Amino acid sequence: EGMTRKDHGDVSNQLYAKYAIGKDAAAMKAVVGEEALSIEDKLSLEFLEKFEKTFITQGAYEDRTVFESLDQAWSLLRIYPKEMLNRISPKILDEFY
Amino acid sequence: EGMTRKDHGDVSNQLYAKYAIGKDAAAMKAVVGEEALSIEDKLSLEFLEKFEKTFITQGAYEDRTVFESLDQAWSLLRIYPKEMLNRISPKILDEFY
Amino acid sequence: EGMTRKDHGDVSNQLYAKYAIGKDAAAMKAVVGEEALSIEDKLSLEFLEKFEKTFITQGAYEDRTVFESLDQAWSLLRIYPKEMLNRISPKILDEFY
Amino acid sequence: AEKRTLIAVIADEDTTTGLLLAGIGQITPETQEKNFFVYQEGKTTKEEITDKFNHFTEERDDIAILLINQHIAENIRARVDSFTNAFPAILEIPSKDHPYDPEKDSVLKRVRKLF
Amino acid sequence: VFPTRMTLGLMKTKLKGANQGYSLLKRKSEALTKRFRDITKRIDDAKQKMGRVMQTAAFSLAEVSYATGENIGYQVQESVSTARFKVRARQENVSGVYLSQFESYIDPEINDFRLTGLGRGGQQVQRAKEIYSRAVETLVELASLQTAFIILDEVIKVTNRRVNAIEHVIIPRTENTIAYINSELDELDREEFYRLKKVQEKKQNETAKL
Amino acid sequence: IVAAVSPAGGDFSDPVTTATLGITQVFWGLDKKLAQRKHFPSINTSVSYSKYTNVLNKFYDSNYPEFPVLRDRMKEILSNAEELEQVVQLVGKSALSDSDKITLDVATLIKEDFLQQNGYSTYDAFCPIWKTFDMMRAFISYHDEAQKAVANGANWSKLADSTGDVKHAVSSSKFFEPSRGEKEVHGEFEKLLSTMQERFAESTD
Amino acid sequence: IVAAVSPAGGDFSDPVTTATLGITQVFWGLDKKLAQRKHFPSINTSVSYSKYTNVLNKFYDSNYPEFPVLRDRMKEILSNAEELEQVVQLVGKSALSDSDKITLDVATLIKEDFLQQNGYSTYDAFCPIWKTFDMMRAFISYHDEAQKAVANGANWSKLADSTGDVKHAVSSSKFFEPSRGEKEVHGEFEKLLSTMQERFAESTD
Amino acid sequence: IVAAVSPAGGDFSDPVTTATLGITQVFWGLDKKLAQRKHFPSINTSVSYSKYTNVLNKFYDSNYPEFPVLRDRMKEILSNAEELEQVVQLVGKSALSDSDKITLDVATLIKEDFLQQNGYSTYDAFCPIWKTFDMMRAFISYHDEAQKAVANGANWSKLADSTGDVKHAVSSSKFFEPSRGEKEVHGEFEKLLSTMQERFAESTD
Repeated sequence: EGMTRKDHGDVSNQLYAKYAIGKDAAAMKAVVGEEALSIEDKLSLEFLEKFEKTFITQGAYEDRTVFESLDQAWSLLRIYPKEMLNRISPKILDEFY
Repeated sequence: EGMTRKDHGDVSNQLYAKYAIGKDAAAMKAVVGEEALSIEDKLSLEFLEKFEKTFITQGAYEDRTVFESLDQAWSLLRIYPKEMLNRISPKILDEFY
Repeated sequence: EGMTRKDHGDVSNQLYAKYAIGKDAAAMKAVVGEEALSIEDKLSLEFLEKFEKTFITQGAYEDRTVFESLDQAWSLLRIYPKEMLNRISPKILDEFY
Repeated sequence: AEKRTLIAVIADEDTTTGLLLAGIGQITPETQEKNFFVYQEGKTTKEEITDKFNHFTEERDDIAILLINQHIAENIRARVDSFTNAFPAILEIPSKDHPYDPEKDSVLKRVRKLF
Repeated sequence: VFPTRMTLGLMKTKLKGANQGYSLLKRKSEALTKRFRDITKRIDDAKQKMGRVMQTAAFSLAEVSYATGENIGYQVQESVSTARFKVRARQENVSGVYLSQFESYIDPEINDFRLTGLGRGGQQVQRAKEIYSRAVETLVELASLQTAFIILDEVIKVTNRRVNAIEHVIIPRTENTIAYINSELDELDREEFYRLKKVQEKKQNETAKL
Repeated sequence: IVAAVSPAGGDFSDPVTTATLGITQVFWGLDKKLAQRKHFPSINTSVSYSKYTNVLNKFYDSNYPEFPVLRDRMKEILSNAEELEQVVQLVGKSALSDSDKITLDVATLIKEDFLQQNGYSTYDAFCPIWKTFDMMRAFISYHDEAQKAVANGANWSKLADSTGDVKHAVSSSKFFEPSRGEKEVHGEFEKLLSTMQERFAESTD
Repeated sequence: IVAAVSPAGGDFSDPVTTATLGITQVFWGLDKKLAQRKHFPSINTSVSYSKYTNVLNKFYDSNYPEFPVLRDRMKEILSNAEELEQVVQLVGKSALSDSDKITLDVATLIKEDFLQQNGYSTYDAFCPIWKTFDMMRAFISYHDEAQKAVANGANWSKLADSTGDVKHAVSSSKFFEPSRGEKEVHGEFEKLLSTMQERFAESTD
Repeated sequence: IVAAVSPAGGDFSDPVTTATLGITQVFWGLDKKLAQRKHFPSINTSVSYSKYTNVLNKFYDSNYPEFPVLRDRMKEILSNAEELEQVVQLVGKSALSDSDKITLDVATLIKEDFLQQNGYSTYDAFCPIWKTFDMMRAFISYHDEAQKAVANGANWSKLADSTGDVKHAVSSSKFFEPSRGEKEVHGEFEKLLSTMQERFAESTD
């Protein structure tokens, strides 16, 4: 703390877990098709697409700050209800989704 | 004879063949779907479950006589009528069905 | 060229192509039937059969010259019209068909 | 094979009666219930159509083709779309006093995505 | 996990299975999709056809009702309790799938009622009834394609799932397995030789030495 | 020399099996899975060849048997069966034509009667070569009729009902003995060829 | 002795894992697929055993828990879940009962809530025997009640939607310390049983 | 150094090939189907890459060519074309419209003009840096203006028939002399730009 959030690690756990789920949901989209998919997969499908072109796309002479990355994470991660966001504690979660 | 039946060889043959088909059908259910399956295959799926949970399930201290074990084998075999069983010589079949 | 005609290289393109399409088309016949089978593939289904049973089936001491071999080739392709042998020059095809 | 013989209707009065002159639906004599439902536009409730649809698809196991006026299918839209079976076949036809719109037809909606 | 020695013969044939499956079911799909497109176009046209002819007959009946006096159509609906046009269903194999089809039979149970005769007003209902029977019978025959069309609609979704399912999950799983066990298998044959050769060199050296 | 083999190297292309299959002249298959399920001695039709077949069959040909002609058609039925087997697994049974169903159906008859071998010597497990030709003659005479019916119009299902009695007999061929018809072939098999023809004429019409 | 090892061949087929496994009495696997979803320590029923389990569960039974029965069921629910999942992936979920979804659904809650326990606090890192009992008890109870609910009338979607917040209430129990309630059993888990029963009536309705 | 490699042990994942792809900066594939069609080298846009491209496009841009902008667009068109065909199979033509239809058509003209060669002419085997620049300039100019024209109201078939003479003349630029506007400079391309503007008026109206 004082350079990182303690939430920094916690935020990472949402980002990694959702990415995976999303990646699985895209695998089912390819096979079954959207109509077949349930509501949970659709959200996750959406998360995956946003993750690729915004998070992991940045410039090559472009710096980032750790604070700044987490604020970008919160918006992108914000595509799920509180039931589904549960890889971070209700205190930190209530503030920021 | 006198401690085991003459049907004994025949009885083993029947269990393998159905148990084998049942297994093969369960795999096709998984990939392609139930468009591949047929009515005969339903008997077989049903036969796998009856075999596993009755024949193979027993005690660690629950001993049996050989005559009982052949009597229970028969019980499972009752679900296919005589005309779909052909792993026994028909002569023997009429006695014990 | 002098003891083999010029048509050998051209004819080989057509026989190879049809033969390929022909393997696939037979598998398709089995499923679809002949009530919804494609026309191009219907001629190729019959083509697979003749290619085996006369161009590949021969006697023990049956000997055939190269000129002869070439003629048989055209006979199998003769069933298809020109519009399904489009990978060959109209001059050569008009002579050899 | 044969298990369905009747052609049923959900339509406005002039449409239904005419279909009956042509000789396609009937009333069962043992239940005292029609295998057609008359409807008049703006005048008869959205709810009754929804029941009658259930009577025809799921309680009648003898209706071969359920014909339905486009304007009318549009009132109970969920009910027509959600039924994806061919048993009965659902045949949406342009309603009297309206032209042919291809998207008031449940089977065509489904057709557009995945050929 | 995966077998230590020789999954490769099996995995070879698994690889073959997968691959044939994808080709054939894509052909089956290809035939269903090709037929479906054609049927979709027939249907769009036919809907307009049915609507126009049905309505012309609708308008003729409506005028008739008004002129005769009273709402005739309530009377007709009760009185009618049998049907002329019924269908007997038959199975037709189109594109390896079994569909339900309908064939109309016209029963002569009813042909005139007790409301198509009234005297003068009755002659009007009669002229109307005849336009409706001719128009409707055509509509019943066109409706037959619908039943099959809906079953086609269902089957294309299933069949598409399968071509994509063999493609993504099965084939690359089969690639990953076959490679890992091939490399292990080869490693056994080569290391075996290397251990034996390394020991031989020693045994040979000793004998030369003593 | 009849020589048994088995793997011994943990491989399916093992040094014992490979070098022996080269020097051998008759190769008749056998699958472990079928043998356990009851079909011993088992045989794999696509993993077999015999170089001596050509002269030997011609020997059986001269003595009475029509033998060469039958042998080629038995393998053929079984070849198509493998191709069919993959479609049957995947798509299902609901797509195959009338001809294809038969191929599987006559294949069943051969699998039942030849591949299975009931007893040491009980159930007449001993078949002489002439009896074997007669067992085969009954199935392929049935196949050609069966192929003609569907082609001349007759549903697979309809054709199966109508065949009935002659089909049960050919199914029952293995319990019978040739020592009570002639001495090496059965009078019962000779009678079977007449019955086939008669059945066929009724059933087609 | 509790001893970690690893692969050396990128498998569990390598000499190292297999030899140490030969000797062992407790086996706790490794699942790369679960690890991605953020689960640690990641195990599965199919890759783990303890030969001590029988005697151990009886011991745990004495202290208060329903532990023997729940462990039998714990295995079954995850093993049935795996087989079903293969058909959903390949074929679809639309060719499969609402009921088969239910097994997967309850199973998922167990997957996040148990498996991930790597903790971000001592409260999410510690789980006494009583607390471990409690979270398992509420999930099995949910399953049993849910299958009834849908069966007498109630769609899938409606059931999923309704239980909603309750699914979460168990999810969050790990984050909260076990020194709370009566002892080491939360008042939140105690209430959770009543909330469950109150929920089945509404879902059913 | 351009080195050829084939499969060695029949696996193209073996150490030899795999070691060399890591070192390489340039890859240009070979495919049996593409080779039969007379496209040599038999490349598309994913069986091939160059990481030398960056420095190289910079080098050529200096010489006079508008090269970097045009090359990127070449890659994009091939990638898209492939992708719209898959949609036509699974989704259908409902996701197809004329804007997409022009995209397929530009890629076809690019394949024929660039990818296909075999040395039919002497001018089909040496084409300067400036000539290559000029071919890609016609096709991208056709693309953008065809799309504009169908948006102000036109159809694919109508665009195709109308472009016609120019479309034919630019495909045939490889058979045509590269000394037409001097010695490296081709005059036909310089006269294409103006024709294209008058043409766009014919296609729209």
